[PDB]
Amino acid sequence: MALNLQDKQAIVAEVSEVAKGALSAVVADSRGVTVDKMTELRKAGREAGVYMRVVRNTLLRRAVEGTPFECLKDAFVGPTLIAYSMEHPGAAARLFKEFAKANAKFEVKAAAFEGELIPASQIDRLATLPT
Amino acid sequence: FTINAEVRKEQGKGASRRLRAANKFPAIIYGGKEAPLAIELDHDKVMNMQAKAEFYSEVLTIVVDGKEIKVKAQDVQRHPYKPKLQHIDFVR
Amino acid sequence: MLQPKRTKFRKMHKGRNRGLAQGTDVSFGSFGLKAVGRGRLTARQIEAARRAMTRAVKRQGKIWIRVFPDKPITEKPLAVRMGKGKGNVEYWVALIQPGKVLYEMDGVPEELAREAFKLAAAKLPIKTTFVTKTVM
Amino acid sequence: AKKVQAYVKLQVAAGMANPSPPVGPALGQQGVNIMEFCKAFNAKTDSIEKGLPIPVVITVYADRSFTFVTKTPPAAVLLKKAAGIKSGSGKPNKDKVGKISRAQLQEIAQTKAADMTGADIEAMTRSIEGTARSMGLVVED
Amino acid sequence: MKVRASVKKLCRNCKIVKRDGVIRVICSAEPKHKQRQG
RNA sequence: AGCCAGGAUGUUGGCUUAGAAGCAGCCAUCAUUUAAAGAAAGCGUAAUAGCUCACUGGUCGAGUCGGCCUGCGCGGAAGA
Ligand SMILES: [Mg+2]
Ligand SMILES: [Mg+2]
Ligand SMILES: [Mg+2]
Ligand SMILES: [Mg+2]
Ligand SMILES: [Mg+2]
Ligand SMILES: [Mg+2]
Ligand SMILES: [Mg+2]
Ligand SMILES: [Mg+2]
Ligand SMILES: [Mg+2]
Ligand SMILES: [Mg+2]
Ligand SMILES: [Mg+2]
Ligand SMILES: [Mg+2]
Ligand SMILES: [Mg+2]
Repeated sequence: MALNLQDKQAIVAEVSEVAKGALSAVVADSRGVTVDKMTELRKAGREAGVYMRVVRNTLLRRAVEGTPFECLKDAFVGPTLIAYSMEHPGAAARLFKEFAKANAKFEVKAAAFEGELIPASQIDRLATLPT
Repeated sequence: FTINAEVRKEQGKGASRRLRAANKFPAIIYGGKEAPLAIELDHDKVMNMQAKAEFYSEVLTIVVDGKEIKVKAQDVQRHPYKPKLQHIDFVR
Repeated sequence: MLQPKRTKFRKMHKGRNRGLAQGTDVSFGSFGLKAVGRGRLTARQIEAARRAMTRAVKRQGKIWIRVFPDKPITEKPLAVRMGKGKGNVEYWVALIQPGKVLYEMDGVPEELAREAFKLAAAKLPIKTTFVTKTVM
Repeated sequence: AKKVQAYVKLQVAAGMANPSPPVGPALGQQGVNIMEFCKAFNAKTDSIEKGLPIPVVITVYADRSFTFVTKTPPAAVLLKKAAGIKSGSGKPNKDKVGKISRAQLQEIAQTKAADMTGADIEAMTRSIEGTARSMGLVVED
Repeated sequence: MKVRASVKKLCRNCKIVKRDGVIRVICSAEPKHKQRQG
């Protein structure tokens, strides 16, 4: 895996997205399908474009190095697979529920849909969002 | 592209082979109105140096007795079959 | 099977294959098969090693044969006593000293070159090695 | 929505009703009959076009018949009448077979958007353009 | 097995092992590739 | 290197309409959704399906696949 600079670019890119973001959502394919790939991510295309970097790399010190600088509560989320689905347009968008809705639609499991950070909450399926 | 190199004192068949059997090899620097200078230098460096294409084109600064002499590699003697150098002619 | 097209003399002295080779640098192609060992290559071995290369790389690429026989080897028949003349010329050989580039190749990948030269090297008596064209 | 029970995508030209040499045993491998791919198969086919291959989902259940929703015809079968040359592919890099531009394939791209996956039209445009790239038709951009 | 003087890794699952001084090549997939010596 | 994971909707793609369907042969060798995916390195099919690997994720978490230059060894190595 390429140099400390190349690696630094990846996280320093991820930290800048948290500065211009708000809501996030976990997703753990622990027996998904690529037929699912372009539902949870295809959604993000249907939002607008490529910018929505789901950056699946919550490793104990990888995205948790960027944690100290931005949102300290996500350190405990580390254990077991998580994807930091950083959003951009629309404060608290519909991208949170669709991971939980896709889970039923042929994806086996999805991290027990625990969630990330808006009111600093845990595992809660929440339809109450701005629409 | 900077190499430390010693001045030769013994020179001929006997010296050169003794030298090449000690991880070094004989080279020579010449050019301009000045006299030619025989130069003993390390093998394992210059072997790794020549892999780059810049070596046989760009200017090299050979360090001898403190003094840094600017040169280009004009001619070179490969060992017949083994991948290793015998001798280098440095033009100034 | 390679052979001189007419010569001055039919039969030649045995001689002594000594010293180092002269065709040492890879001149024409990008890659080459250099002779590490000493020995002699027959006309048959050269053709056999050429066919093994040519078939491995397929129609594509270009191959040179830097060596050529031009030394006739005599052999006395079976159940024949010594003397009563020099024997009859049976086969033609190129003397190979160490350092000699045998074959040269161009217009192929480095990965697929090395495997082509192994198949040739397996047909030759002499111990050989791969060499690349270095710029000066 | 249910998981993998017994669904497979497989049938030649949709005009060819009841294929025995082309497919035969495969569609009649399970409990579903050979007659099902003839009467019900040409119901949806006759709306769009015949002499055209088109796929369909074969989610077999223990009842008798199966539920299904048809999708879309694939890339290069559409790039016959659209492309020009029947022989799609031959020796492209060594010998370029044909060529197609962006204007046609971009226009052809969006007509399958009911089935196709993507963000914008320009997103799937370079995909369904690219479907030409790979027929020896180095895209005339 | 084969007892050739030049044993080598024929397929991917073939594996070289030195048992009691002799070099052997043991395989999971094809028992044909099982070969000793050399 | 290990471990529950992912590793596509059209591609039955044209082709010699008997099929080549990611993988007989042709060549191209798409680009989207994006953590990632070659329109594919191998297995398996009349061809599909299917199972692996490339890659990408999360765990345990530290040194590690490979090539020349060589010093000594090993097999190759059976006779009255
Ligand atoms: Mg002298
Ligand atoms: Mg003198
Ligand atoms: Mg002497
Ligand atoms: Mg001058
Ligand atoms: Mg003599
Ligand atoms: Mg001579
Ligand atoms: Mg000469
Ligand atoms: Mg007698
Ligand atoms: Mg024993
Ligand atoms: Mg013993
Ligand atoms: Mg024996
Ligand atoms: Mg015995
Ligand atoms: Mg005896």
